[PDB]
Amino acid sequence: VKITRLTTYRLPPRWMFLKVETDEGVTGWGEPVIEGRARTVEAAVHELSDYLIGQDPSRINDLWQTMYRAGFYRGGPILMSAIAGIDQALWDIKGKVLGVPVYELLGGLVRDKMRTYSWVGGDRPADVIAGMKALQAGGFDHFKLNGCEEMGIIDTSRAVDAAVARVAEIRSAFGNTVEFGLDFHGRVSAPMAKVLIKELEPYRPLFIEEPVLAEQAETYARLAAHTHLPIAAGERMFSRFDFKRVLEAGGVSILQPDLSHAGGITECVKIAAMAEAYDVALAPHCPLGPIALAACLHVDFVSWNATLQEQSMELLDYVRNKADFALEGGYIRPPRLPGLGVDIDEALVIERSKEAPNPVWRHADGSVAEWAEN
Amino acid sequence: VKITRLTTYRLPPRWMFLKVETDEGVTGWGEPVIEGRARTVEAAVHELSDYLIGQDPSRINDLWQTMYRAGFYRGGPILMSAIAGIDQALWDIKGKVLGVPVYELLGGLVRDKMRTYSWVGGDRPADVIAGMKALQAGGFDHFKLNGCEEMGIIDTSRAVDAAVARVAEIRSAFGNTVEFGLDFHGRVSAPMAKVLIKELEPYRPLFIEEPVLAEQAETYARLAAHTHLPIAAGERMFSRFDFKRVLEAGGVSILQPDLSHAGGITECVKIAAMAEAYDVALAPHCPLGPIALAACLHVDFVSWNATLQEQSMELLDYVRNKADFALEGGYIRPPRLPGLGVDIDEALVIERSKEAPNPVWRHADGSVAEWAEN
Amino acid sequence: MVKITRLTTYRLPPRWMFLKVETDEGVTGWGEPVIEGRARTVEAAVHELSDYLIGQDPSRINDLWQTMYRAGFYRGGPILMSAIAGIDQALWDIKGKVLGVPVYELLGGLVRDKMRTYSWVGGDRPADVIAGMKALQAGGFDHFKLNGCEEMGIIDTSRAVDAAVARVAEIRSAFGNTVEFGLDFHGRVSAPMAKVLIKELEPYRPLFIEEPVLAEQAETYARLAAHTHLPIAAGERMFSRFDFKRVLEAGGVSILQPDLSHAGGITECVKIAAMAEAYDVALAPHCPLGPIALAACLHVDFVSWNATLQEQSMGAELLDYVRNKADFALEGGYIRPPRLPGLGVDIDEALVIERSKEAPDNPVWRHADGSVAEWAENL
Amino acid sequence: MVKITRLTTYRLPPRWMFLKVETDEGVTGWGEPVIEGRARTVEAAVHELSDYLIGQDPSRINDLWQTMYRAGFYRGGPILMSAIAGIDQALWDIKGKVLGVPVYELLGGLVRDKMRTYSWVGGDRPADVIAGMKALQAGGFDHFKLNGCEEMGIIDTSRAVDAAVARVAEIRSAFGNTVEFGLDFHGRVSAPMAKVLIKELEPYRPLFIEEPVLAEQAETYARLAAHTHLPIAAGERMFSRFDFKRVLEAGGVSILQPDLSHAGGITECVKIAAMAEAYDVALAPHCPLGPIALAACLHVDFVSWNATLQEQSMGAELLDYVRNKADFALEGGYIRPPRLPGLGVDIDEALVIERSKEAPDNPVWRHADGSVAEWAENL
Ligand SMILES: [Cl-]
Ligand SMILES: [Cl-]
Ligand SMILES: [Cl-]
Ligand SMILES: [Cl-]
Ligand SMILES: [Mg+2]
Ligand SMILES: [Mg+2]
Ligand SMILES: [Mg+2]
Ligand SMILES: [Mg+2]
Repeated sequence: VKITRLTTYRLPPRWMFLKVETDEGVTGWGEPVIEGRARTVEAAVHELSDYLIGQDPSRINDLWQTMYRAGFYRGGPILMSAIAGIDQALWDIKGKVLGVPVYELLGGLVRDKMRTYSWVGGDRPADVIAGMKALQAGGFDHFKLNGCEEMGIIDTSRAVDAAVARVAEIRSAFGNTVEFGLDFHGRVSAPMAKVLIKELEPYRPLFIEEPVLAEQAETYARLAAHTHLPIAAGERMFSRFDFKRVLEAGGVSILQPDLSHAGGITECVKIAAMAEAYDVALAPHCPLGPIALAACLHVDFVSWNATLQEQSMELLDYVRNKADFALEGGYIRPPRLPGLGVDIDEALVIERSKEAPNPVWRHADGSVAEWAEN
Repeated sequence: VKITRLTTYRLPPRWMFLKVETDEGVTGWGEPVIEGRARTVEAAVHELSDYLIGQDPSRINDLWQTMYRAGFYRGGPILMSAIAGIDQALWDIKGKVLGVPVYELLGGLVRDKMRTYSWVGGDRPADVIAGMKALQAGGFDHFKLNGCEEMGIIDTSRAVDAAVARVAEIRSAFGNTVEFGLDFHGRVSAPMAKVLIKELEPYRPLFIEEPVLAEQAETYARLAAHTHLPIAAGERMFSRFDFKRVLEAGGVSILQPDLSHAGGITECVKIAAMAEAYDVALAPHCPLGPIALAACLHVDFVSWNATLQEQSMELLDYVRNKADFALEGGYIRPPRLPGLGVDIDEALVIERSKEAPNPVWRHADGSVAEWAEN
Repeated sequence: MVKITRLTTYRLPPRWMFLKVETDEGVTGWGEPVIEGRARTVEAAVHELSDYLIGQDPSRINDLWQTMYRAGFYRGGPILMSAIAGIDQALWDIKGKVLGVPVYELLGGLVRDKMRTYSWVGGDRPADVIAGMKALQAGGFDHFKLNGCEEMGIIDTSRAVDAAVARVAEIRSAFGNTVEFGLDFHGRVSAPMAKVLIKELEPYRPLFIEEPVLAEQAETYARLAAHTHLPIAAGERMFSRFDFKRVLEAGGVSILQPDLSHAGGITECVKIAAMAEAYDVALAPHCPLGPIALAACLHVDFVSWNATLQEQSMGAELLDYVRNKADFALEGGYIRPPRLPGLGVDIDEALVIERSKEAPDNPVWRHADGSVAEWAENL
Repeated sequence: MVKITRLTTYRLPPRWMFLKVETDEGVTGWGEPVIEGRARTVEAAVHELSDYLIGQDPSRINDLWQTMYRAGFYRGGPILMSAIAGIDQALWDIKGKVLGVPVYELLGGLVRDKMRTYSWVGGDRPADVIAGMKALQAGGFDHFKLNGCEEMGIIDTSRAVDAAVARVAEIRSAFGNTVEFGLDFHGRVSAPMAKVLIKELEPYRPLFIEEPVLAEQAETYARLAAHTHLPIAAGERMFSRFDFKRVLEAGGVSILQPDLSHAGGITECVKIAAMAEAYDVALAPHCPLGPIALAACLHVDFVSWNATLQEQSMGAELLDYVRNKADFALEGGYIRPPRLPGLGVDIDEALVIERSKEAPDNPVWRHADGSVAEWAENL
């Protein structure tokens, strides 16, 4: 069995799918993070395919290590994202060849179902409430909201108060019936960080995600020593050494490794087991497509320390087996089909790739602002 | 091109200007810190001019290093202040020779405008409010006030309460509409430090500047671990090693390097870039004259991590290009003219130097009190 | 305002990539990213970063650097920082030509008059290395860099330690203390064999041991250095200032070697050099093989007081795309400051284009057991 | 109350500055700031600090010391602490004369009967150094200080390491373990060459290695000391007690050498010596060349139990402005306690004035590459 071809497909949202074909006619699918540097990531995939074409896809460990360390410097945001997509597809192949879901190869189930939380948006606080009340009747009680009331940076007491007032209004609609985490995207100024966290404390969010962009992991420990609220982080980390430093410093209660960024299944299973050695909950980050979500589920269903799973609900378009990702009580069931358990509509992928379409945010003073999402 | 002459000029407030002349007729201006030891600083300048006369002013790096390390022990408060003034003038020369503002030589703009805050005084709390309300209609919303209600030391609960009552009355006049930082000048006793900071917390100042005079940088970290309020410091630091120790200990959210004290542009650009490596905002300290303010602006407009700029508004007297330092919305624009962007009235400098004029504060017990400002 | 119009890349024969940034006032800057091994990815990175550049004023290098670094994506890494490094070199080249001066003049002027260089010497046998060293020595050189291992492969046996030492011993016998050499091991020593190799190399007094192991933790270098009197050199695998700070905070590295074509260019490397000054370390920039990036290195050396040595690769081959070859001539192992405005390279653009037409494109080395060896410069 | 009337400074020929503090009861004290290299700045500092002194009671030395140190300006630094040191010496001189006793009597009395001295020996060649050492040895000396390097310049090569060692080796052969010598390197060793030089000096057993490198971080000394059995001496570049505490907290310095003319005078140096006692360190004050400041050193030695050695520079030249020369005579390398009230110096004021009329006024040394070398005592 040998790898024959790699193809990438840019798709209408901020998605890229890749397809690994083999001489046995077994096809794997992976999904890299691209938001922002789509053409670079695409080039990385095709450069790394030199190490794959005519190799046995079953040696995932060998292929992972070759891509990561054998031909270049160790990967950062671009290469680790490319390696992640390829890794996902090799696992898809392996599970298809052996006729079982990926979690079965990785020791089998450690749980029967997995708790999920959803991201909820809205321009007004009333809009956010409405969306949460909709998903609540659907069966959810765990949510993730943007902490930022408006677009920009939290600079002033006035900006802190407005952000807290929004959170207050949202909390008063539910009390302790629902849980929500707040993601600030690192868009809080260093002087405001501690006062904001303190002002949110009465309204008790489940976590605070990325209050600031840390240069040293000591600042998360310094922030956490001030608050009862759990600090969540991990989406901007790729190396195992990024995670180890964050975990050894402490101050991060909830770790959020992205499957599509941190080197894939091969690597995220290791990050999960490293997280166990510290007193830290695991909540794998994935708001991407269906291939990457499925990849996350396989890590969730083998790692005992995984507690919550992020999903963005769209990703039902390119998948034929939509019912496998149905949610009851805010819980997802294990993938059912061999490999990653996603039946990809290859034809609908091919046709929509034929059409191919992020701005710079700046402060008032004109200075460039650190990257966030929409 | 060669340096021909250095002249110092003592001026009516607590200011000294220096003037570096060249054989091409290109003149640079610098401004050292002197408050207090004016004759010593003046002597330092003229002793260091032995390393300058007949040298190419373009080798600022060489001249800086020669002054700092080649003929004596490494500088403290006096020599670093002298070096700072000379450094500013060599940068003024260089920018004049190449016909561009200083920030252009240092990589160009990282921002379009710079946020400023002003110092506001007043004997009564009502006077302080009035001055703030005046500048607010002018366009300001960021201020810096003395924390000390009266002249002396914060020793007692009665002294803490009076200082907090003053701050309370000021805050109630504005709410969260304006921001203000409190400068205590290190005039709080070590037992009172923590209770005062805690009592000010409801009224949420933007920062607390120099609550105590630290002997070890561990005490700022110990103070900051107790409070949500940001600790600002840096005006009493000269060496890069003073700043590094403060930054590595943590507990200082806002760094305040003085351009006219910490070795000038050559050195403060380095302090700025070092501050980036820690999670610390930069607010360069300058309440002096127009040459030093201009020098600060050039550091602000090249360093991404600079957030607020102190200005004392007088310094419009000796400058012919007053409109270049106009403030809209509490924002300053980049310097426009070559060099530092200050057109110095040399004649008005020369004539007012012909007339040349700080007391010891003591506690009740007779003991000498650590230096502060008026 | 002056506006950037176009970025163009040129893959060239000794696996180099040249970058050309054009402006609408006819002023052109040149940059050089290092591409070894991932040429197409870096090329794609350069063109994607150009989106933040076309139509913008090239004089705002700080703004543009920050925009490329943090605005549209996650920070840093070996691909993006190499791309940013090349753009940075060209932007500063523009700034110097506009203001009619070399880059070092903008960065505060000269801190020295000339810069000590050293070169890498090769050869399979010690006799060859000696001869090459003597050939350069007659031309005034007395500082050198060598590979620590005779051929490709990991040092994981006493036999391999002994053979590496014997080679170095024989090289040392021909010169005594009359020359200095550093030894680069490219991280190809097993962590069990590291301390014994280092110890066995002590009587032969190399100036440094560069990259003995690939350190996962920063404390690794500090533990090696506490065992030996020999200086440890590192830096080429570090891409952000914050990677450099960590290693400097741990101690154990005596000589820091930032790459100008990898660690974000002049803008970031002047800050790295400044950061290193607050530690007891010597600075010796890991300079890439090409001339544009060599020029970038020199500008950093001529403004950083703590810069002591400068690696370069001269033959007869580096000076082919450069018309002003005499500006980079060496006397007594020293290079003069760049003379022409900007980076100080007059680039033969017509040769660059000519040879970009004829340039084609990953050597993966494996241990005897079949597992991949971590990548080395030997490729 | 008794009032200070006047301060007067006197620049004198071997680049010394004497300070004279007068009172309205006719009691005069003498002090000595070290000025090397910034004479006019320190002179101006002394006269500006006099503003806090004129009209004040000289007996309140603690109040006055604190006033000069913290009241009117930012603290400390090499200029102000040297000026404060000179004023402190004179104030205590006043106090001792008023109470009719030596300074050590005020500071708790004698802790020893005599103080072990050592002297610096010079000479370009080892043969000269040996001869000078033998000349002092015949006079009962057995402890010495030498410069570690043959001439001015940085040790940055194996060749320079080897030559420095060979010199020390040859000096050691003439004596064996019969004499002790320390080696001062004045911070003129590159941080890569530091550990190898120190290691190569171990068989020749110097009593200490003084200032091998200029430590940016305090951890530098601790890292050097963990490699060697040789004691590291430091202290001359430290001006505040808090600089001393940091270095002592880091460890790695076995012998602390505070300068009495630089670190705030007697008032601060007795506290520095007290602070050092709580660490496993020997105290050996870096005494300046002049006699007034030498007297100040002795008073600290004769009250501090942890003071072990005392550096002095005797010919034939130190004793010129001192009338009571026999009070500072040496027997077997030992000095007796000062005998006269105050600091114990009878100052020939009329010679001081005479020679102050005829005294004129910065040697900047550069590396081969043209950059400035960090300042050394050799100037
Ligand atoms: Cl990467
Ligand atoms: Cl000073
Ligand atoms: Cl990257
Ligand atoms: Cl000083
Ligand atoms: Mg997030
Ligand atoms: Mg202040
Ligand atoms: Mg190398
Ligand atoms: Mg000495």
